[PDB]
Formats: sequence, structure tokens, C-alpha cells
Amino acid sequence: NIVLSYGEWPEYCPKPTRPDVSVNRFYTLSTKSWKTESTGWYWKFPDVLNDTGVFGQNAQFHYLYRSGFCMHVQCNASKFHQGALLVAAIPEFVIAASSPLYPDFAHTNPGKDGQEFRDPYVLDAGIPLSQALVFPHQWINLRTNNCATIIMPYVNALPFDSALNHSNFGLVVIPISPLKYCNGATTEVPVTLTIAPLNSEFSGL
Amino acid sequence: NIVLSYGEWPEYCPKPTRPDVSVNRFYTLSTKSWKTESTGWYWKFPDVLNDTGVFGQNAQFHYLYRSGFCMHVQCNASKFHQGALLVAAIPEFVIAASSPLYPDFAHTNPGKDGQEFRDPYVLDAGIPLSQALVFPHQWINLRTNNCATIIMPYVNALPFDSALNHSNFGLVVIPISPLKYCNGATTEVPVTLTIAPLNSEFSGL
Amino acid sequence: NIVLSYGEWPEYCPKPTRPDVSVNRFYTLSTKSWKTESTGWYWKFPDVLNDTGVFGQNAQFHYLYRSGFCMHVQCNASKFHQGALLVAAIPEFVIAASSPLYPDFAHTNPGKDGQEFRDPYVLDAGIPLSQALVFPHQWINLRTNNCATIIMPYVNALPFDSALNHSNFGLVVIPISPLKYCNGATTEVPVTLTIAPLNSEFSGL
Amino acid sequence: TMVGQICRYYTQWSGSLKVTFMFTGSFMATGKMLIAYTPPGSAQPATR
Amino acid sequence: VNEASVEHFYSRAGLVGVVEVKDSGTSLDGYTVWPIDVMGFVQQRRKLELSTYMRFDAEFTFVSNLSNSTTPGMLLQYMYVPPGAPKPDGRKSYQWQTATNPSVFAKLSDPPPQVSVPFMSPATAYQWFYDGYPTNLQYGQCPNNMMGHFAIRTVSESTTGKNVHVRVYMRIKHVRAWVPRPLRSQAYMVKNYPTYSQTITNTATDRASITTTD
Amino acid sequence: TIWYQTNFVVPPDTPTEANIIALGAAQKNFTLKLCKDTDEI
Repeated sequence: NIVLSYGEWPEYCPKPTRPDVSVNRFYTLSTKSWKTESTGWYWKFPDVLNDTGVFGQNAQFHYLYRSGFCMHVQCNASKFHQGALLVAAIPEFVIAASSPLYPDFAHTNPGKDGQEFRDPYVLDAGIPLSQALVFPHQWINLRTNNCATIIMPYVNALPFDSALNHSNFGLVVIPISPLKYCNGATTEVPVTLTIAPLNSEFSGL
Repeated sequence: NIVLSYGEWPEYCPKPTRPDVSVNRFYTLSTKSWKTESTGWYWKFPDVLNDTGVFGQNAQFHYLYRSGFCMHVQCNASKFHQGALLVAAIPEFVIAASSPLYPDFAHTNPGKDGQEFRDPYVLDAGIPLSQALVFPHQWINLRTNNCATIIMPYVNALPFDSALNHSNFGLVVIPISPLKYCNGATTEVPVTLTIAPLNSEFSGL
Repeated sequence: NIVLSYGEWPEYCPKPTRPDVSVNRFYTLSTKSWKTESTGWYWKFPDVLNDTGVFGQNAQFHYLYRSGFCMHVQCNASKFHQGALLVAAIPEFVIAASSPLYPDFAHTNPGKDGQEFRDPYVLDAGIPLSQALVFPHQWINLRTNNCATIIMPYVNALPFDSALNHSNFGLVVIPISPLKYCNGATTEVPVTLTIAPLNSEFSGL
Repeated sequence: TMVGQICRYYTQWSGSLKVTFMFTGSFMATGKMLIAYTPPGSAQPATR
Repeated sequence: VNEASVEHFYSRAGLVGVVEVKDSGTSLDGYTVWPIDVMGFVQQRRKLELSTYMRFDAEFTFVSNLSNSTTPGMLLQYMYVPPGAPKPDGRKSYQWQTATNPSVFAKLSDPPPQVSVPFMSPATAYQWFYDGYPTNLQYGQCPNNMMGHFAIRTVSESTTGKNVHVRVYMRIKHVRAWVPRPLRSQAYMVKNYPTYSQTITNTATDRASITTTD
Repeated sequence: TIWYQTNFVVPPDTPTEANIIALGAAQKNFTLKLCKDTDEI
């Protein structure tokens, strides 16, 4: 039902301020449309929240922070659609470039609107997809469950690090088995995402 | 040493948010220079804090608030200067126009830089100055004490009211006995002010 | 108020004679005049007492001695003068020569009248002045305190040593912030010194 | 300083520092200085 | 020591305003509307501005008669339009009846009507000084002090030939005052604003020298 | 940074400019690591 990443609950690290209050509310990112031809998406937060809400007001004006995330992905489709998604949160996600030389900055930090994979088979990190299940993952299978939920604690070497440089991890949604629907059905099945940062901290205003 | 206005301490009124934290810090307004010719100043806050600091970030984005103020005025002058000031906090301070027709908006809400009186004798409200001691006041007398301190609670009919309209009260500094100094002494005696809002509240983001 | 050098009180070292009596009295050296242009002074005792008093009668006719000193420097100036002095007692103080070759003997043992620095910035020992606070020191600041007092025990490798050769340490007075005074005030601010040897001993008549 | 010199002998350091001011002016003088510190990730302030 | 109390100091009843119907001569209208203004007379105004916030119930009386000081029986309708309800257009307008407008039917022959108004304001007290704008004509105007208009008319059916004067008295009960204010030295210019004349008047009457007395 | 809050005020017959000196030091928790010889010389 819920996958705790690596079997732990995020927690404080015993003067850093604890905002609590209004940075604990859910944020609803724009809804991506999963077509029959579409392939993949990824986000790589702390990025996605840098502009939005009061959170971005904390992360831009503080020199250090600690945080943890609870992310919830759900997909609304009627029962006449098939297809399945893989949802995984892959820490320290470093992408690469194809050659016939470095990835453009739009590919490194997409922002709240995510990005499309160029080569989903290799994740565009070079590693195969067949093995990507080694990271915390959940199956969204359109004949069974429409929702996938993950709690990812704060994983990094240093206790604190800045939000504008090191992006703690990333998130992928890959339609492993493509979508097919009989004629007349709605053409696009929407995918939405929700993130609610847990136990955040900030320091160094 | 300290004058509690009307013999009370400001207090909360038993969901409005209590910011506490960083709106309890002192704010140091720009230093007015009191010359031999100069006459009067006034401020009329909640105004003065609308732009400054995190406070103005609360007061502009909230539809209602409650607050109370602790204000501290001190004047640095050597012992070869004479002259005296009157410092009073006059609630519900409504000014007027001279005739040979309403006061310009620059005179109603001066901002952080205060304003000069046109007619200090009548306060430019029409009431005489001789009686203005009926309000909470303190004497700054340059041969005795250089500091004057006041705590003014929240006085208004309604429990809450907005910061951009009703200015709860005002503050005056009038050099009743003019300044004289022998030749060679520093020409201007600076006046500074410090305000530290107490027990503030806000609601209706 | 008082700086014990290195956190100790001078003491005897358990047949050496203990004079006590009249070598425990204060000695008042001649009063140096600190001008606006003047820079620095130094003494380097046991030297200063070799001629004066009954002490010099002991130190010249004895082949070995042990001693400790209590030195007191005070500066009389009215309240219309500014400027500050640094007073430090620097053990094993060895001076140097400038080059375009050794320091003349008048610079090594000045006598009761002290000496002027050639280069106060480097102490004329080669070490910077900014760090000279590492030695026991006291600030004479003409708007606050007019007196500085030091107790320096007997610091040297051997238990005893002769007064005519090894000069146990030295003392500096450097006007770090120069003196300024408005026209008409007294032109020179006098500096005086007082030393009262403690727990002295002598041997080998 | 001192700490300035013997921190040239070590690759890494850490910890809080202390900075003290004195005023040499004459006993009569009077004024106000505003001493402001900026965290390391920002440019120095524009005006007070 | 009991005549210095704020309750006794505002006590006595006084003349708040004089209104006239005048339906006889060149003006045939036949009614009038009199918005309640406690400030009406500069004497009653200067005693109120002594205190900034005050909370009081009022009690009214209407002493009426013709232009002869002669009082024949003829009927009058005193209506009280509460704050926030529409005013009568003309002597026959349907507002003169409704329900919610409390009215007093009194002949002239009878001794004067009398009535007691409660405390009408939304805020816990009146404000005689309100800084700041209600939302430059606007500066310093209390929207919440309106007490109602006391519209009057003579029931007798059409065009009597009699102009009817009427006087209106007020007295303040149960008064409670808050933060005090110094009295006004300068003369008044207009009704709703403090604005004072350019030329200043001294508070004390001058004498010959700093020395001589009488 | 060091800002002037107010003008510098003095009675007559007084020097008009002062001088401020600063003193640096480290607190208790200051620590060092990994000895290395220096370039000062």
C-alpha cells in the first residue's frame, strides 16, 4: 500500500528553524497527459518546489536545508483502458548525453513541468531499465490500482546541503507497457502528482 | 523611567496566527536631525512598518490584525547644548488643513520618514499644545535624561482592524524649548527612534 | 584591573640573602612626555635599577640574583585629549638593526631614561605589532582608564643569573592611536612609571 | 591576526569567531554606529 | 464632588435641532426629514470631543406648535427611519407605512411625545475621531455612526394652510466615556472636518508685560 | 559592515575625528585539521 524507502521514517537531526505549519501542505503539480506514443517523465526535486509556494520562499533565501518527501502519484482511467506504469524514486540521479559534450541545463533541472526521456530503455543515465527495480518502486497497473505512494527520507552524505545545487534525488514514471484503447474512448489518460515535504528544516537566512 | 500608557500591558485577545519570532525584534528608523530652527515631527504608525521588514510582509497580506507597540526615543547631545523636547503618543490623531479642502495624502500617512508640523502650537489638529500633556508623555530634557520610552497597548473600538486604513495612533516630538549652543559646537543634535511591536496577531491571509 | 603575567605570583626558590626592607619600596623613574609626533618607548630591566637606589648597590656587587617586578604605568591627561596606548611586557626582548651590523650598546641597555623606537610597526625586533598582544598587556585608553599595572614573575631557564649581562625582559609603551587635542590644550601628556621589585634575592657578594 | 597566521598551517578549520571594537575618541564625543553582519551566501547590503 | 462625574456632566437635556414642515406658503411639500446630528450646535460639539469613545442611549422629545405659539388639535406622524432603510420620497410615499419603521401618532393638543433610542452602532462604541480612510473627501469619516432620520409629516389629508414648527430635544443616558482628549481652542470652520482658520488665535488674553498683573 | 547611524556630535574645542580599532579572536569550538606547511615565507 505504501513503500517506505529503505525502511525508515524521515526525522529531525538533533539554531535551524523548523517551519512546520504551511510547508506541510500538499502541492499539486500540473497534470501530465499520458498518450499512446508518450514515453517517460522525471522531475528531480528539491527542484520542483523552488518556485512554488512558501517553500520556495524558504529554499531560495536559506543557505542550507534538510528535508524529506512524501509523494503520491495517481492516474485516472476508465476500465476500458489497459497499460501499466513503473514509478520509482532513484537517489542521486545523474543523466548523460548521447554523442553522435554535456547535458543542457534544461535537462538537468526541468522545473515543475518535468521532462521527457530521450531513451527510456537505458533511463538516459546509461543503466538498463530492467534492473531499475532495485530502487524503491511501485506498480501502477490500470486493471488493479490507480495510485502509487512513496515516502523518501533525507539521503545524502553531509547533514545539510543547499537546494540550488545538489538535487537530492529524482523520480521517474515510465509507461513500460504502452497504452491501448478501443476507438471512441478518451484519447489521453491524465497523470497527476502530489508532494508534501516532511520534517523540513532551514538555516542561514 | 517607563510610562505604561493608560496603566495596562498589551495582551492577546482570547484562528489568528501569532508570528512571535522575528517580528519582536527592534527596528531602527532613520535618524532625524533636530536643528535650532526645526519644529516637530510625527509618524502615525502602524504606517511606519508597512514597508519595512517581515512585519510589512504580514500587514500587507493580511486582512486584519491586532498589535501593540513599545517605542523608545533617545537624543545624543553633549553637555554644552540646552533645550528640551516633549514626547507624547496621541491616539486617534486626525490632522487638519489651514484654509486661507482636505489634507494631502502625504500628510496623512507620511511613512518611515515622518513629517514636519506646519503649526506646532496648535498641533495642526486644532487643539492647543499646552494641554497635550493629557496624553501619555515623557520629557526629554537635555540637561537630565536623554531617553524616553513608552508602551502603548492596542486601543480601538473593534477587536481587529486593517493596517492599510485605520492608523491606530500617532506620535509627536516637539522641541518646546528651542536648542541653543555656543559657537563651534556641533550644529545638529540627532534624534533617533526605535519600535518593537508586542503581542502582534494577524488573520485572513 | 591587574594582570598577573602567566597566572602566577613571584616567589622565593627554596645561602642567598633576602634583602627585603628597603628594596621593596617604589622607585619613580623620570617622566616621559608623549607628544603627538612621539613614537614608543622601552626599558628592558633589570637594567633600569642598576644605578639607582640601594638596589643597584646589591646588583652590582653580587654575582647572581633572582627577582620579580611589579610595574605601574599611569598617564595624566584631561578629558579633552584623545588617544590610546598599548602597554606590554615582552620577555627575552632582542632587538635588531635595519641594514641599508649589530645594534649599538646604547640601544641594547638604554638605562633609566628608556629609548625611542626606530620602527614601532615591527617593534624593531622584526615581529609585527598586530600580534604583540600575545604577551601580557594592558590598554591605557584616555577616555576610560589612566593606569595600567603588571606583575611579572621571574622567567628564565637557569634559577639565577647576573644582572649585568642577561636582561630578563623588557617593557614597551606604544601610542597605537596618535594623540590629538584641540587648540589651546596642553601640548604634551606626561607618562610616568613605577617599579617595585618583589621577592628579590642575591648571592655571591 | 594570530589565528590568521596559524590557520595558514592547516588545510581546514571551523568554529565561531569573535570580533571586538574599541573607540579611541575623546571623552565628550557621542554618536551611533550600526554594525551589521551578512551571512556568507549574500552580497553586502546596499543601505542601512 | 458628585457634579464632576462624567455621568452628571453630560446629563441635562438640550436642543439638538429645530426643523419645520412649512406646507402652507411657497413651499407646499408637506413633510421633512431630519438626519440625527448630535454635533448640531458648536456648544454641544465641544463637550463631546472631550472624550474619544463613548457609548450612550438617547431619549428624545418633540415640542411642537404653529407659528402663533398656538396649538390646535391636528394630527402628526413622527416616524423613525432606522439606519440602513430607505427614506420617504414624498408626503404620500409608501415608505410612510411599511412595518419596521416605528412611528408615533400624537396630536398637537397632547403633551409632547417622548421616546428612547437604543445604541445603534456596530462597533462597541461611537468614535468621534476616526483616523484613516473608510475604504480625499473620505478622510476621517465614520460610516458607522448614523442614527436615523426621524422623518415627519402631518396626516391631515391635503394642503393644510398651517406651517408647523417643531423643536427636538435630546438627553444622554447611561453614558460611558473612554480615552480623554484636550478641548478645542481654535474656531470651527465646517461641520465634518476639524479644519481651522489660517490666522491663529492665542489661547490667553495678552497683558502689558511679563511682569504687571492687573 | 560598519554604518553611520547618526552624525558624530561633539561640544566645542574637541578633536573632530576618532579612530576605531578591531580585535579578532576564535571561540572555544574552533578546530583545525590536516597539518600543512605554509607560503608566508
